[PDB]
Amino acid sequence: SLIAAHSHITGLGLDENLQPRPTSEGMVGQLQARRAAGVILKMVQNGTIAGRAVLVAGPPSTGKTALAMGVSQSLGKDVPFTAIAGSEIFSLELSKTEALTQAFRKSIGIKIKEETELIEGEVVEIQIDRSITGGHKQGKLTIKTTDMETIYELGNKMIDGLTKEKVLAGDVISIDKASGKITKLGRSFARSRDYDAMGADTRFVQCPEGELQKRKTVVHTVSLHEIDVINSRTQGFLALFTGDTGEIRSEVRDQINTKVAEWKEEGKAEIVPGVLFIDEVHMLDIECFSFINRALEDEFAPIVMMATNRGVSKTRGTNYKSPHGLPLDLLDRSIIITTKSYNEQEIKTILSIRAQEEEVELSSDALDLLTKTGVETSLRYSSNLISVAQQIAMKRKNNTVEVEDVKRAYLLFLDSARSVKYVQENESQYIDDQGNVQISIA
Amino acid sequence: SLSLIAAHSHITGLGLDENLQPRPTSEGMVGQLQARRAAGVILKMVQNGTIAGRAVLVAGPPSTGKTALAMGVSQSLGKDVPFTAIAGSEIFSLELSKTEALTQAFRKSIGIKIKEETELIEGEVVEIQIDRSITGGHKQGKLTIKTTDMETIYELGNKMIDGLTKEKVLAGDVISIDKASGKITKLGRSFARSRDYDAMGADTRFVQCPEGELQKRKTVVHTVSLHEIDVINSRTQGFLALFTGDTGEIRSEVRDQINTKVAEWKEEGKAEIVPGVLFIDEVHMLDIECFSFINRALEDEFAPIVMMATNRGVSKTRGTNYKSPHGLPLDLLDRSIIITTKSYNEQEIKTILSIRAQEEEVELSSDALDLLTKTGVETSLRYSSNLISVAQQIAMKRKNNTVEVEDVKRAYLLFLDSARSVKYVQENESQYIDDQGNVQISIAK
Amino acid sequence: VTRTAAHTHIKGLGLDESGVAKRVEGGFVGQIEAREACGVIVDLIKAKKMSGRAILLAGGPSTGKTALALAISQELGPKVPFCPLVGSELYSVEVKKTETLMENFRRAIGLRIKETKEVYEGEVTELTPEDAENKTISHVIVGLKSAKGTKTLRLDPTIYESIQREKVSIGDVIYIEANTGAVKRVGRSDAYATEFDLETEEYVPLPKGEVHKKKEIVQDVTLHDLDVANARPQGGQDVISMMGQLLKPKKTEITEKLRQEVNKVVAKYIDQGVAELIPGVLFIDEVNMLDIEIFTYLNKALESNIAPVVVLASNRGMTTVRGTEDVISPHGVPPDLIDRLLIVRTLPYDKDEIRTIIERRATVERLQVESSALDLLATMGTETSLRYALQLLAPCGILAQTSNRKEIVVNDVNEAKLLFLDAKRSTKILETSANYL
Amino acid sequence: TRTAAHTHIKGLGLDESGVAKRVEGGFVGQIEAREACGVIVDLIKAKKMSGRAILLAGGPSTGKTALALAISQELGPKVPFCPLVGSELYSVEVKKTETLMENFRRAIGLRIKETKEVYEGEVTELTPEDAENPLGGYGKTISHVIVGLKSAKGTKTLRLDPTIYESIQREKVSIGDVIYIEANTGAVKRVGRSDAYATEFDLETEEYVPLPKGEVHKKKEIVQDVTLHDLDVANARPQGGQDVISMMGQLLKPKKTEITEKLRQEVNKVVAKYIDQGVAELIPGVLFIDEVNMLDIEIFTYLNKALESNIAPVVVLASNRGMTTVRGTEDVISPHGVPPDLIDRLLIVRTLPYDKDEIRTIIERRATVERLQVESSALDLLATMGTETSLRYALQLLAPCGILAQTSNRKEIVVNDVNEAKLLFLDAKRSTKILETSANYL
Amino acid sequence: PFSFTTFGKTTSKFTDLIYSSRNPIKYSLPRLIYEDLILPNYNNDVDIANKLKNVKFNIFNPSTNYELCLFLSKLTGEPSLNEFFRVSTTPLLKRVIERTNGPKNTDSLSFKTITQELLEVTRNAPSEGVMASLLNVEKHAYEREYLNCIQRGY
Ligand SMILES: Nc1ncnc2c1ncn2[C@@H]1O[C@H](COP(=O)(O)OP(=O)(O)O)[C@@H](O)[C@H]1O
Ligand SMILES: Nc1ncnc2c1ncn2[C@@H]1O[C@H](COP(=O)(O)OP(=O)(O)O)[C@@H](O)[C@H]1O
Ligand SMILES: Nc1ncnc2c1ncn2[C@@H]1O[C@H](COP(=O)(O)OP(=O)(O)O)[C@@H](O)[C@H]1O
Ligand SMILES: Nc1ncnc2c1ncn2[C@@H]1O[C@H](COP(=O)(O)OP(=O)(O)O)[C@@H](O)[C@H]1O
Repeated sequence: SLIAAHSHITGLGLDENLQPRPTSEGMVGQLQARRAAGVILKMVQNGTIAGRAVLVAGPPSTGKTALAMGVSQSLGKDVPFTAIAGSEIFSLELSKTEALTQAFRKSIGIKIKEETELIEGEVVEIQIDRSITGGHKQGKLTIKTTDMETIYELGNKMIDGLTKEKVLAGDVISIDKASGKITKLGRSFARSRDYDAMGADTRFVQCPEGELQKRKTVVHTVSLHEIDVINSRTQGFLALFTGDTGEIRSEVRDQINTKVAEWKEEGKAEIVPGVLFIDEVHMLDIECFSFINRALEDEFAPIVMMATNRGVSKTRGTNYKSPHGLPLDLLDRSIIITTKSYNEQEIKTILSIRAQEEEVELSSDALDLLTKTGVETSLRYSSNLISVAQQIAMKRKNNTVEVEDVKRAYLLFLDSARSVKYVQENESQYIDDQGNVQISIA
Repeated sequence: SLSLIAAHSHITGLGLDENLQPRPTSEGMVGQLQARRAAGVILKMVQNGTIAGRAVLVAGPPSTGKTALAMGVSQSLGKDVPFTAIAGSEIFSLELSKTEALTQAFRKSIGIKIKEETELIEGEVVEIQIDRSITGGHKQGKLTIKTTDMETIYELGNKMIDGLTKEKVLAGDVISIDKASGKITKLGRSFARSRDYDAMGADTRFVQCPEGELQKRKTVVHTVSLHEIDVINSRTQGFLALFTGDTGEIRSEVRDQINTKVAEWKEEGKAEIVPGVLFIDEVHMLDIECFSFINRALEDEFAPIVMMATNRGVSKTRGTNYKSPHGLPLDLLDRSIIITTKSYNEQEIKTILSIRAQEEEVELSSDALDLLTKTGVETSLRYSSNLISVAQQIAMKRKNNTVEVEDVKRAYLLFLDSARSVKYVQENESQYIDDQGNVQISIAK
Repeated sequence: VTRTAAHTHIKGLGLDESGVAKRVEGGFVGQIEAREACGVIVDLIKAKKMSGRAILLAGGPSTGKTALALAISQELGPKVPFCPLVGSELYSVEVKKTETLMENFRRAIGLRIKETKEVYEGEVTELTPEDAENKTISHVIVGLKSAKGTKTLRLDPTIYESIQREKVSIGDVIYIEANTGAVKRVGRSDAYATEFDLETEEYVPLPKGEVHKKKEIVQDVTLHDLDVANARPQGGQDVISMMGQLLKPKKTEITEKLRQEVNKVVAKYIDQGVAELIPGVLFIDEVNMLDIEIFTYLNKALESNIAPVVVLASNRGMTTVRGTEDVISPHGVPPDLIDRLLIVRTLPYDKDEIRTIIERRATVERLQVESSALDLLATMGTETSLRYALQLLAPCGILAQTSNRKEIVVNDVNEAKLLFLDAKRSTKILETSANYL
Repeated sequence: TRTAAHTHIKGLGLDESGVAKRVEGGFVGQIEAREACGVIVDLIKAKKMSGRAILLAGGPSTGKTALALAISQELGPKVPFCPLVGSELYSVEVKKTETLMENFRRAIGLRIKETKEVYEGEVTELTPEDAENPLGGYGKTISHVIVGLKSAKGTKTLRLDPTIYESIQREKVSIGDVIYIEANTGAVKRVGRSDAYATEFDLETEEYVPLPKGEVHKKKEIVQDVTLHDLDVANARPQGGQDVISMMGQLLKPKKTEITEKLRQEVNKVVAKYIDQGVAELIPGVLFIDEVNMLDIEIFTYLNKALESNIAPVVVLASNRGMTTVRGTEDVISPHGVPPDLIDRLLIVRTLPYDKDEIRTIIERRATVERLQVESSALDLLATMGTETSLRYALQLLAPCGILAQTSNRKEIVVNDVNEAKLLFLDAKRSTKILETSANYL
Repeated sequence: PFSFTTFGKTTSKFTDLIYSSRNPIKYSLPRLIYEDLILPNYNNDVDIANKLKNVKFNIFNPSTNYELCLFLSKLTGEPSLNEFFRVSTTPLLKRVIERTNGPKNTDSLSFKTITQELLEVTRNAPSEGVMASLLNVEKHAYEREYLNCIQRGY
């Protein structure tokens, strides 16, 4: 795949004692926030506690989103992690409470156990009786391994799956009875009578041995929102992909809650929880905060992770100001993890980790100047400059990246403060806030 | 024949010479010689069709003739060139975004030309002899097509049998068949076969039997705009959306494919691109989003010439809170060349009023023309032009053909202008409803 | 007996043939100048020549602007279309406001088509479908029968398919229109009523007239009737479905192309002499509620070749234009639009013409009022307002009725004045009290 | 030929492993911005990094969009380029976040290499050969069909499947047509009738195509270039349902639906799986957002979230404002109308204004592109015009100068004509001057 | 579900079963409304005005608007010029049912979009092909989630 800004985190970097190493699993520093995120991770992994809101806060360029994706990598497989931002809630066909409930029900999971039969053998013959218009389809199949030969009756769906991936006689196919899979593993006869129409060159396979039917048990994970859309209308599976799930009624929700409770009590299904991550939470409206306040207190509610980089500011939809942009009743239900800005050693280690991941070799002096530039203006600026210094170095036909390359990169590409100082000196050149400008030279 | 006399019906085009020099009064346009010369230059760069995406803005005070000059440009442009005259209020729609509304206007103002070659056989069917194939493939037919002049017998394939059975055609039904393309129509039932059947059908139509030669040859030129191709290629049955107006935000891949294959169609030469003029009347009534999209959307090769009209001075731009010249941002005035119109003296007012009198068949006396000229230079041109017709009706009610000074005086007395209405309401403010919703309805306190 | 609304008493402008205004005629009293102005306007509309004319009526509340619009409406007659309209109706949630304005513009232009209606009534005696293949019936010979005689018809395959749609057998009274082709089954005949003692067949008697009946009609349609006829997002407007379609069609923005094509077809039909064009009047009451965007589209659309005469009415003074912040203007009309307009002023009233109004509305609503009661009602109308007196005519008649009297006396007027309060007295009560009246 | 204030821009014109020339590729000046765009173009062509944003800062009429066009032309036609205004994201059918994300998917390109072994040609005979021992109760027991295909320089007789005859009668295939049968899927495609077999001389409506060239058995490799957004909009819509709601939606208006992330995730997974086989190649493409000061704060937060994502490409942003309020925020003053966190994410490339000789060379370059001949005295007058007025006013005056030269029957542009064009078309600044002078609403 | 129905219930060789479910809510309309406003009549004008608005003044009528029909037959590529008048005057779901059309003129402005090319490719195509498996992922999600054997919840 491609390389992204958070690709260096491969876990969270904590021990069994919930104690973070100075640098482990691609993460360096932030010891208290890492320990708190590990505590919340273990609290999710226990699973018996539900509907607890955790709010990550700190300055920008600190690692709140890095901590969230670290929790996501350490969360393990088959556990949902819905990572949305604050502005996906606002929609034209969904209400805010409905979009939030859809997010909540996406974030929680159901692990369903099923029983499945495995049939694999050579095909002796296929007889298919289709109607005159091709609507009704029925027929018989005669599959065979070396020990016994059995004849099965076919339905409509199996015959339709047989037409695609055209199955001649003497084709070793695998039948999954529950999932309805047809998997032609190969052809085993290699008949002399070969049709000039057909272009298949399927590989030669050994004849299967053993018993024909094999029972296996499989587990698959499906969220509550997927079953809600599935049971909402007839063609719910298409609305799962096209997103045309317009305001599912509450009766569907009550009946699926009772149904998944019944599936839990039978041992058929298991409910695992998840983490719902909101990024830039302050972008939400006050009614979203009230619905989050009254929807965290439900039985099926995930561990909501909340991120903001903002101090005391105006809460949207209201005329006042509140800490973190969140009202006090939501801050009552939320435990706050704080984060702290870095020193020069942590910024140097961050840039070294970034350069080691980005397949860029740097010298010591180039790393020192990158550390100084990162501690001067911002860490993200130097992390971006590694790329253009790499590209300048390969344009200069040298493998390493030198101090002159990063100096040319610093001269070529601007940061925030320098662009501010260039705008302020040349205020007549750019369009002002009052829409006044001078485009003429003289 | 449906069209009536409008306020701008006298204008038949720009009154230019062959050297782009305006006559003093030609084709209904009086004065505005610098403005008419600039509009003629714009007309010539349209007719050359080598420059794409120019923005020209027409600025002037009210009742000066920016709209008049624009529709004069339209009349001098002629037919088979697209011309789209919309107001700025038509952009704001509920199911279509504003940006897509401007894209629809831009692609409604540019089109391509397509030539046809038709070999039509229009005639009344006498008999349909079917030669039934035993296998059923390649069914043969013996059509007996017949106009008033001649009749002959044709050979038919299986698919034309299928076409004449998928729409029911019988003896005495007027049809036309093209030889080259195989198109089938059914014009209806011939008038000679109207008395056979006592009660007509629900769909049955009566058409005249054709005259002259059976097989006729004709070439047709078709001008399709790019927006019509955008509508057609979007949906399976998209020709209804050309007329209901439900298009629904045609995606960019469709327009990109249409642009690239119109380009290679021009390469192989079946079509020729005909540029046009988009006239955004009252462009000050637009959001800043519309202005930004107008700036960035004029740099494509398939962009028409945009003509905009404004009577606004240094006012605020809609969607912002700062005042700008002409009600337009400085980015739009950067990519603009301004045609500036100026007000008229008494002679130009007299000639325009005389033209509008000759247009509405009103015969004006000289003293009444002078009185209307004085009322025009005092209040406005359009008040006097509206006074002409009601003065005619007053004169006709007095059993007279021409208008005198007394009919114009009575028309001035009965109907009020803006200034007299302003003074008449500023004198009595108690009777009218204020800004604060206060009124005195009692006639005696 | 007929119901009486607010404007039932006014029948027309009451003008002479010479254009002068009689003082008391047509349900009007006073207001001679605005009546003569509207008479010149209706002569302009009857001239059938110009397009896009506009007139604004200016004056205070309860001065008779909507009375003048209704007088214009009756003076033009039922032949000329009229589309009275409130300025608030343009703001719609299905389609944009400018398209609703243009829809009303097309609604105020009408046609006249002369057509004949020939029909066949009676009982199916015979129904012989002749095949003449070339599985497909060439024609069907159907004989009808009524009390005045019988008549045989020759019918196409489509009328035969419509007959099989209606489940017509032998002995059913049908309906066949020759031009349209509508087949309607009235029911089984009366002579076939005793074949069974009980069955679902509705037995209608035989028609007493001739089988074949021909008469001519005139079809008053508008242009907008045509544009909504041939622009359906979901088609099938012809088929009679008592239960509606499964998808509700939404009002859509009808393009300029369909307007041009409808104009071309209408011009083709007029040039054949089939159809006659009758331009009408679009009346927009309370124009001061129009947004500035509607004012801009109105500025554009008053220059079309097919636009009707537009009548606007307003009562405001120096007022901010709706949608603006700092644009004061007379009557809420922006100054660019007011150049195209012809403003006719409407005056207030005094005591004597208020009295003639009140006795006219007493005469129309057929309550007998005493003379001193009329003087009290006129004085009270001059003091409170006119419409308070107009609305307290009828409770005075009610209180006279409950006292078994037909003539309203003064005591009924004071009783209605004590029971029912005007705006000023209720505002005086409103100001003194503190706990929300 | 048609000019639209561009197409003198023919690439950046960077010299190989070096700085750019002063006057090259239709570019004049802007040396440092051209070097920065060359480094950016090399970084895109290196095909490693994702989610990198570049902001162009400059005054009006300075060559930002010309620089983006030069980037697009240097990348090539196979690299996608999606130009976009900031006003196009505001949709009334769908939420703005979905519009931005589908533009992100539209900027990504995919090239797929595939092979096709096909048979096509004019048909000579179709004989449904009946089987020996022809069962009982059914007539016409086909054992195989023999289809004789002929083309240019080759003719082949074929022994097909018994089942393909149903497609033969389904598409109405008779003797005298040209068909199209593939080796693997086994489906006919009746292209039309051959020109030689135009037996119905008088009246026919069949399509007539020439007899196909080459052998009947041609196996070729075909490349297909498609965006990821086309894959998403093809997966989301019903793909041939043959049901009442699928044809109901196919005949109705294609309303834009909010595509869920799940479909995007399966599309990305299967795309990466076929990347692993080597049968496809993913090419990233530059996305251009014009006047990004016009975007709302919600769009910037989703832009942040999309930039931290995996598959999102390089996005080039442009802004002319210098110190303005971010739209949707009431009192957040930030450089270029971009919030400081997004400002920290991107790299800023500034573009200096021009000089008199640079304006003169630009004017004469567009004059040679417009194919007009101009006197050097009139060229110097246009250079002084571009200094005293704006540059685009001097650029848009050339075509009326050409028209006024053509009406005097001379190809040269001479100073009286450009004086006439100045008198005819006022400047923006002189229109503001007559605006302030006039007191009649002008 | 609760059957909100009134029907033929037994109060207690073959016994025939006939569908007789009805809504207990009964909307009563007088005969005057139906026979005067909906059905044709001699004093009614419904059939006359309906023909005049649907056939006589249709803009797709080839008898009076042949130029527009030929224009749209150039654009769409219909082989028959009465297709536009037939399409504009049919109920939409009846238009859905009667839609099966394969001949089209090749000299037309109707186009085959990249998505339509890909749809024609995946009309019928097996597994192990790149161009079909990149576009059949809904069926892959249906097959891999064991979703044909999930029990009904609601
Ligand atoms: N402890 C850490 N480990 C790894 N990366 C980090 C750490 N702290 C910060 N970063 C990097 O700093 C950048 C800013 O972190 P992020 O949380 O994404 O934004 P912000 O801190 O502004 O909310 C990220 O790109 C991240 O890779
Ligand atoms: N050049 C002209 N020649 C003839 N009549 C004109 C001219 N300019 C304006 N008019 C008259 O002005 C009236 C409308 O002018 P208009 O175009 O609305 O002015 P503006 O462009 O200021 O809005 C028309 O009745 C028309 O007769
Ligand atoms: N000149 C008049 N003669 C008779 N009745 C009048 C006259 N003017 C107004 N009226 C009556 O006054 C009533 C209200 O007038 P209306 O038109 O509603 O006032 P406005 O002009 O404020 O709308 C109408 O029912 C009308 O009958
Ligand atoms: N360096 C340059 N060389 C040649 N032409 C240029 C240069 N910079 C700008 N132009 C031309 O100036 C005109 C306007 O520039 P434009 O790119 O629209 O400015 P902006 O970057 O503000 O959008 C364009 O036609 C462009 O070709």
